[PDB]
Amino acid sequence: LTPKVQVYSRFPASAGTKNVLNCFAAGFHPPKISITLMKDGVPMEGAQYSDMSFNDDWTFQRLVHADFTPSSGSTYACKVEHETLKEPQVYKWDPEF
Amino acid sequence: TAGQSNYDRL
Amino acid sequence: ELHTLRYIRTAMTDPGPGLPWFVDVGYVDGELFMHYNSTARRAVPRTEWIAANTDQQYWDRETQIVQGSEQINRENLDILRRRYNQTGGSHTVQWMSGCDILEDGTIRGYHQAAYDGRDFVAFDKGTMTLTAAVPEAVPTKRKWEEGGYAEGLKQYLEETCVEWLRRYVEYGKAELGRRERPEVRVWGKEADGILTLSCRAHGFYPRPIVVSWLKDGAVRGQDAQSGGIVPNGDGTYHTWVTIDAQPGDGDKYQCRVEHASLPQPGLYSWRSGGGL
Repeated sequence: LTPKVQVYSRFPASAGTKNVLNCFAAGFHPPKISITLMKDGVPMEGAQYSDMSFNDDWTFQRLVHADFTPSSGSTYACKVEHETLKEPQVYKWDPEF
Repeated sequence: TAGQSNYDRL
Repeated sequence: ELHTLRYIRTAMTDPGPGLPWFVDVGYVDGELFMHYNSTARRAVPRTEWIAANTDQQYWDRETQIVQGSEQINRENLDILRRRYNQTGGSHTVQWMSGCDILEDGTIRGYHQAAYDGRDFVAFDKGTMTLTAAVPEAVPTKRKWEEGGYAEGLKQYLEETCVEWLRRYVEYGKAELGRRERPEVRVWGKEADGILTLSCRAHGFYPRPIVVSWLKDGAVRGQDAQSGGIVPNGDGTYHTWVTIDAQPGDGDKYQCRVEHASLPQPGLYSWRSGGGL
């Protein structure tokens, strides 16, 4: 099963203020998934895994969150690697969208 | 609360 | 008055790198309170209300039974691979047990398993027998009919978990009953002559939310596309709803957010702008 990924922030994005970058993937199988948060293509520091659950329809879910400060010019994205995707699916994070 | 470990045996 | 309890278990062959192969997670009304992993091998609390109302004797007793469940699910991966005739690779054993206390007071207890993300065995209370969904789940039914776990499991799903769930609701009545107001932001993006209006609600509690887009005061549910109620790292929730519009019509649109924290449904615009 292919994962349904959505990239979002904890608090509304504001320059020069601390925030949390969340990357949630759901509706996938097998449970093995490589979710990585990255700043300008380079992986982010303090990436923590807290979610390891499955829905009522047995489909797995995972949330990867890391502490960051949004800056203008730096592009934030989430790279998802799965054995059912073939090519890695990357989802861009927009502060004003 | 979770019961006995025997209920998970297949 | 609908209160739920769920204990989800996962036994893995390929976790893979660094990750634990076994994981036991507990829930009270969809909120995490019980945590266990094959690396640490300890059942630890996650919420402040559960730890303040339980002693270490409870957690020590909860650890050993899940440690036994870990060893039982360890051999389950090997037993099920023989029935299917598999050498190895990506294989998983799922388990979801618990009970639901409905508004009326009717007890709804469930106990079911799955192999490779597909229904394996499910326990029925009305028949008092373990139902086999796959032909490879038939030798499991033979073990259950010989051992007679059916009566012991029924007195657990109808009494043991139900009596404890009533206490769990009372222990975290202040936590579950608390309402968290969301931070709403209305955005817009221009692509190929189509203005995509976005609406994001930040950190709200409880989980149920209805975020709909409006055009000239009238709801447009069909044209709007939702991303679902996605969870945050602190326990709160997030939602993302987008709608397609004509360039120069952005301010005619309004984001309607109806939540338990708001006594009246919140109406937010792009130029207003949003929650602030």
